[PDB]
Amino acid sequence: LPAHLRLQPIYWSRDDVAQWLKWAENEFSLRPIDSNTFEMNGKALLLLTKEDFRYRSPHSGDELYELLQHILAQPAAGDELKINAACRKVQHMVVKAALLADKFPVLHDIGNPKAIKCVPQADVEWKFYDAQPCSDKAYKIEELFYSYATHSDKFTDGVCLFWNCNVDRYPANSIVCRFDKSAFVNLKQLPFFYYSDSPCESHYVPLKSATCITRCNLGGAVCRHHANEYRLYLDAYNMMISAGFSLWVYKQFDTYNLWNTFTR
Ligand SMILES: Nc1ncnc2c1ncn2[C@@H]1O[C@H](CSCC[C@H](N)C(=O)O)[C@@H](O)[C@H]1O
Ligand SMILES: [Zn+2]
Repeated sequence: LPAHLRLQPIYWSRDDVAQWLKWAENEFSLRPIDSNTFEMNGKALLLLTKEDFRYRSPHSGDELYELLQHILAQPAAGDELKINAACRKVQHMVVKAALLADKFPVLHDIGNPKAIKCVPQADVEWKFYDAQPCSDKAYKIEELFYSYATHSDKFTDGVCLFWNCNVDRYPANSIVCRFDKSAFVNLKQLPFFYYSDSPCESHYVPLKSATCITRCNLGGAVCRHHANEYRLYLDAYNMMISAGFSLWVYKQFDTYNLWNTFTR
């Protein structure tokens, strides 16, 4: 029932595992066990044997192991509303970062039928294209079905955005999100990062992470504000990846360009 427990268990934190024990206690009327009977994250939980479960909880371990196997076999539903919002959070993060890092003068938003910019504050010429534009936004959307075989020498200025616009093959100058390899040969996988240029504020478990690209992490002392925002962003990102989306980017994408935005 708890939101994190709808992620695949490989994404569960140590705290998530504890909430899982409490949920299972109530759902199955099990003997209450101490909250750190399984003091590990989900990745670790998945490495335990059924015998390890029984030793760890003589009264409920076998049940807990079998519950985990059922969760692994029939993954949780997942809420479309929350997953949508998570995907939009990531879209804004990634496209904002790309525009700041590489200063593209034009963005070709291919498969956007509503003519909405995911980074409306960016200094860039935003152009929209779609095979079936919404009739109430078609006046500013180019009606176009993208195929690499037909369009690979077009849209060569700036960057192209294909946010869940599944085409035969993406051009080299692209930012892509795709739901579940030859389509991606011109691109590389985009690893997780968090970038923020919002002001630091100090008033948490300290956040240690090389992927928190903030002014306060230049010296490894992330402020409370960016610690909180990083963890919220990571939760959204996990929701997206656990649901089956994958991110791809032009091969020159470099997070050091983001560190450099801090003058440093
Ligand atoms: N080959 C193609 N060329 C242009 N648009 C395409 C396309 N294949 C699918 N589409 C369009 O891509 C959209 C996918 S759904 C909307 C995706 C949008 N980028 C978003 O993030 O909300 C639809 O509007 C559909 O008409
Ligand atoms: Zn900060």
